[PDB]
Amino acid sequence: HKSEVAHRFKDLGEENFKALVLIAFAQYLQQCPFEDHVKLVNEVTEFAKTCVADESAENCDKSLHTLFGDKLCTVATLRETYGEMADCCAKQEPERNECFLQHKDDNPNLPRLVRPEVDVMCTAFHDNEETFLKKYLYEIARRHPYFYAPELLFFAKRYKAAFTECCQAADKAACLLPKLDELRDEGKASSAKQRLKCASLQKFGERAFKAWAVARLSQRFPKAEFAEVSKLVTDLTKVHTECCHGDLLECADDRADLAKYICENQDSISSKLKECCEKPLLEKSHCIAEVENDEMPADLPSLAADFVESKDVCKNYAEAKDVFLGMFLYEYARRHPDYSVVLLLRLAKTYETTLEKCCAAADPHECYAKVFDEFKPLVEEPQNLIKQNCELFEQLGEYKFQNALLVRYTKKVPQVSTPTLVEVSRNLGKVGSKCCKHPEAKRMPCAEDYLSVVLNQLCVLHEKTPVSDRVTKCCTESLVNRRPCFSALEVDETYVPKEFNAETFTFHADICTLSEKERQIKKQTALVELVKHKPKATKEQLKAVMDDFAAFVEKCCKADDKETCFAEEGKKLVAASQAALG
Ligand SMILES: CCCCc1ccc(S(=O)(=O)Nc2ccc(NC(=O)CCC(=O)Nc3ccc(NS(=O)(=O)c4ccc(CCOC)cc4)c(C(=O)O)c3)cc2C(=O)O)cc1
Ligand SMILES: CCCCCCCCCCCCCC(=O)O
Ligand SMILES: CCCCCCCCCCCCCC(=O)O
Ligand SMILES: CCCCCCCCCCCCCC(=O)O
Repeated sequence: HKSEVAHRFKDLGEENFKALVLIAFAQYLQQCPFEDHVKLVNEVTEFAKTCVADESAENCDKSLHTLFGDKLCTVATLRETYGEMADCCAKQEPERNECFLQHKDDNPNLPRLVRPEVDVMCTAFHDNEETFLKKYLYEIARRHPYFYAPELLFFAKRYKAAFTECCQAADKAACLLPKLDELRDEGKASSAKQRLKCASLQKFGERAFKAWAVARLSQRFPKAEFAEVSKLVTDLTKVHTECCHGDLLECADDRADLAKYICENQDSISSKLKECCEKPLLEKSHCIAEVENDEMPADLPSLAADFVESKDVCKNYAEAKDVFLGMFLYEYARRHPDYSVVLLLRLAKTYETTLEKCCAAADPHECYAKVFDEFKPLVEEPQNLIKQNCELFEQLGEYKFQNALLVRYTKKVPQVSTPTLVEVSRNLGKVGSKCCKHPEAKRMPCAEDYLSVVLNQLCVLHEKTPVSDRVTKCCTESLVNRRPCFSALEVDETYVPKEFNAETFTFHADICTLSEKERQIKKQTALVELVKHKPKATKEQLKAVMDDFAAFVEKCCKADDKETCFAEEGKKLVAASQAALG
């Protein structure tokens, strides 16, 4: 194509082109104000329009990396604000773009993004919708410089749909706020998952990444042959490697090529890709990534014929260990879409460890004939935990389920700071909301997906404030041992009770006014502090203090003199609670 900027403008359309140009510049120039970014986007959009009219016009034959880099180097505040980043401008392409990628800031130290009042947001959305939605993209993109720009554009369209529906409703806050909370959580999980996949690829290598992708793709495309799944794994691994390097254009072209290959070979891959493959270039790969699991070939043989009974089990294994183990993963995964990827990797690691020992023996068959008996306890351990926790979640609800988790894990790791225990237990309860709603066959893959971000948040929050050797041990374990290590945590019986502080257990009239989330956090902070002060208190002793606390809040938020009630009845509650647990 003669003018790459014109080709992108025509394939994306004016609306998507402007949104992606704003995201790209916001991610590199994180300190510049919104209005300066609007000026850069208008100048780039107009230049792209002169190139769609006449592809031979001045600068239209330049690469998009050259045009983008040229515009970054016209920024007045470049050396003053970004320092070393202005030195990238003295270099030629491709070294200039490589230099700019290295100087992106993962923590730009910007103020917390404050959600305004609902009436204020709806009035701004009505008066200048165009600016309101571009300010969303600007504020999110500048805070997440490595979030894949077209993925951030999908979240932006869901953000618009929440205001379009809820600002016309009778109760605007009751409609909009649960939608903005769900979107905030899903956006943060998406940002964490994108970073996690790159960190795993770098810290554990290409071999481990490929085994995960074989298991995940075999569950999604069970009718595809092993050779087809293996090729898609190699292509997907290359796409992730170049996407993790950080260049938006190399990443986007890589994803489009893979989506085009999948859409040409649909009969060899899946019967669920017809609608995805008709969608435009921007949506196509995103649609394929979230495609429904295709039905597995009806009438499949037992895994014993190829992996236990056959005479060539150890001959096939020695010939190419990774290929044979990948075939076991493919065969096991396509039959079990209900399993987590890590459970499938544990079964393949168990099967690998077995063949390493048994293939050296004189009669290998006699040594590994009972290998499938070892898989039963590994499969049932996460299945029973999900059933037990989902039946507890159904009985208590998200908030009371979060409270049961707070008491349990404060007793296990009481050295972890109260904000980290509150934050992680609240998110663990949110895992129960998003995954216990799905049926049995969809719960373990969902739980694995959200626990991977929740447990990584716990590990990142813990290493900056390291307090528990056991949390450090579970965080530095292999990926298949992380969750089982945390499940193995014992109650810290040698913890010395924290000294009592009256200010901690003092409540005020503001708890009556606070939002549901801010009110819950206050009570959950006090609950963790109560458990740290009295770690040996039983569930019946803590339940009495929690019921007495609830009745106290019930009474003082109805009283005429609320400030006097919270002060007088609160002194009695704290003293009676200390005596009950003394
Ligand atoms: C089950 C667990 C799900 C939630 C979760 C997921 C992931 C984690 S984590 O692993 O600790 N990681 C993160 C933990 C925190 C963050 N947060 C940030 O970087 C702060 C910036 C940020 O994302 N802000 C944000 C982003 C989106 C939001 N939701 S929103 O509805 O889109 C929104 C955006 C903007 C406004 C208007 C502002 O007007 C001035 C109103 C609503 C909101 C919000 O509603 O307040 C806020 C990012 C990550 C990350 O993924 O890098 C923690 C919790
Ligand atoms: C989300 C941003 C990072 C992108 C990493 C590349 C992912 C490409 C997925 C293409 C779809 C293949 C099928 C599938 O993932 O199930
Ligand atoms: C394209 C196919 C290559 C990948 C095949 C997977 C082979 C290795 C599986 C070993 C068992 C899981 C443990 C691990 O390696 O992390
Ligand atoms: C030293 C003990 C002082 C008394 C502690 C009172 C605070 C307990 C808070 C418990 C909150 C449980 C949740 C709820 O009631 O909704």
